[PDB]
Amino acid sequence: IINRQATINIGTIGHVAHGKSTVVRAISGVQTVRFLERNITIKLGYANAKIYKCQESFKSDKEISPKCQRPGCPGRYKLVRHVSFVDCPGHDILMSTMLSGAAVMDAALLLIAGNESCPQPQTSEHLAAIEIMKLKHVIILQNKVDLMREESALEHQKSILKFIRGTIADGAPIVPISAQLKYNIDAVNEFIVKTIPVPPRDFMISPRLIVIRSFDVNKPGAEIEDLKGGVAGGSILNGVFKLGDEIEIRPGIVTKDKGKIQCKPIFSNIVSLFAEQNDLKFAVPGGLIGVGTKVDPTLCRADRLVGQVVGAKGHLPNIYTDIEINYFLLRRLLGVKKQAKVRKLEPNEVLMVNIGSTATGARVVAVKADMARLQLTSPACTEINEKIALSRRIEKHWRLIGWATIKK
Amino acid sequence: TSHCRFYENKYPEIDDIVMVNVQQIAEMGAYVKLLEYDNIEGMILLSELSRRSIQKLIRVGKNDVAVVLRVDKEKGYIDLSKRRVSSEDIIKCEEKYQKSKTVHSILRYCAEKFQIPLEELYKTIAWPLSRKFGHAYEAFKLSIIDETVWEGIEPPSKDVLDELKNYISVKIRADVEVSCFSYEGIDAIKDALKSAEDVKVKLVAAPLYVLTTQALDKQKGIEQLESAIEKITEVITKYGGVCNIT
Repeated sequence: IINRQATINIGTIGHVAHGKSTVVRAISGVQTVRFLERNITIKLGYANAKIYKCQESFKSDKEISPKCQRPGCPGRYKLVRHVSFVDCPGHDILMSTMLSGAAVMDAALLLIAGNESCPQPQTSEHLAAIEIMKLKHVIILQNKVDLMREESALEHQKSILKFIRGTIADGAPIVPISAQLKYNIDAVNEFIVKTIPVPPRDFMISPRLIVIRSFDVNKPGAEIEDLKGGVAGGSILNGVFKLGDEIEIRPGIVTKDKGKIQCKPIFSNIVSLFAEQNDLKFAVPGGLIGVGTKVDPTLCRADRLVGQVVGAKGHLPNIYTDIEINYFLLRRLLGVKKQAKVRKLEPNEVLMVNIGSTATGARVVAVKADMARLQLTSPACTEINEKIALSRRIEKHWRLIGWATIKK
Repeated sequence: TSHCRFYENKYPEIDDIVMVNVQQIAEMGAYVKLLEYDNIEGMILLSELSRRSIQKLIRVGKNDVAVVLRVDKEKGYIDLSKRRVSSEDIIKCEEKYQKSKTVHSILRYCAEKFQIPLEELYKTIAWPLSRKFGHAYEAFKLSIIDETVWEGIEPPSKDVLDELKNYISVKIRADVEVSCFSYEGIDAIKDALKSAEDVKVKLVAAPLYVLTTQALDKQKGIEQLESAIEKITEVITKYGGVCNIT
């Protein structure tokens, strides 16, 4: 069996205490990163699934084990795909991480529990976000079905169907699956192969990398004369990387505190790539890879590198402090428990603008009709156009309003 | 079991000094156990004990310095006197007693370890140490400084001797904070370590480094730590990073 890395990024959405990590575990096997130094940087974890098919019935086709002994046929499984999971939490406080996750995602999985209430605002918000950030491949999954009645589940399904009609997602498949009992995952696997294809990707496009997580490889007990370099957990959308290249983290860093800053973006040479489980020479875009570079282990510790752009040497992108946005607003607010009408944008107000993966606070200067000018406090970079989600404050915490695009 | 003589012989001589620990009083005087010559009882009558509150001063537990007058070398009969002892030599006597005590302490570990009689051990020790040199404590001290007295007698147990030596025979904590933002940092850290370690330096997490510096005469630990700090400061300024010292 060949040790091929991740091909396409699949993300999972839900709610707090509903069950997402458990679902992930059921799907794959290797436990999630979340659940001080290691793993702790963002809200998303790190998981990997296997797609191997046995074609020699009905729904049972794909399996989780490398060896086929369970259904009947003793023949070895055929290699189809290998996928990486991006598990994003569905909490009312933390959403920036989710947004960041969304930017890299190509496939989405919705989770709704049976026993709880049918209309949930957070889930709706998530769906809206998915719709916004160039995602159409959505599979609806029912979580807690075993604690539900014979007709109640059907009713719930009907309600769901009624709800999802006016949205961009038209032909979304619905699957009921148990997380604690471990059943009906084969159907899900089959669907993964059926409904979702891999988009065309080539070597010709300039390299662009997005770092979500940060890792330091340090072990207690062992002497200091045996050290390992700083690892940046970064996912790639476009551009193939190989071992032996110069990488730079774009936005900038503060090294001296009197004296104006002039220091260039953080340069680092690649030491080792951590994909799936074992080290590989080539990096196929469409997966999260722990890129171990010559960067400090102290820098890759905690909340320092959350959603930052990474480029290869011989390419020049632009850094902006003032940004030109073309926005579109929604009718009523999504996320609030009760629904409130969206007000027109007022000059000089602190609003959270999420350009791809960056979590930045911006203030509005001029409003016309569709074009808006924003002043940023923390530095941000622009490459092409980018997919932007806008968030405002009305009551206590952040609420989503609509979508935006950079006009440059 | 604790027994055997302290100096050379079981029975004391004439004019020599002995220390006594009193258990019970008021019958004849004090017929109590000795600490300078064996554990055989020595007696004072109610006249030689007083020099100048007569019942209160001694009673139970307290130590007394007394000179030997009458000796009966047959089975164990010693006579003591307190009045004759002069104030000038009392300090000397005390010192001697202390030395004896130390010697006794030294000959206990052996008894404990190899489960063999203490008296035999004492006999084996006293021949080259307590006879040829003078007193035993000084000989022991000499040996510890430069080994010359242990050479005289062959050791039946070297392990015991080693243990004794061990018995006869300062870490200062420091914290250095690392928070670099430069291009290369690991190498710098390694370099720093190569100048700070050579005593014991350990890694805990990522921004904190814990080091324990050993001092010979307690005050010496300040001179090295400061130097190390200076070296660390020198290290990170050139590349373009920062390291802080609390």
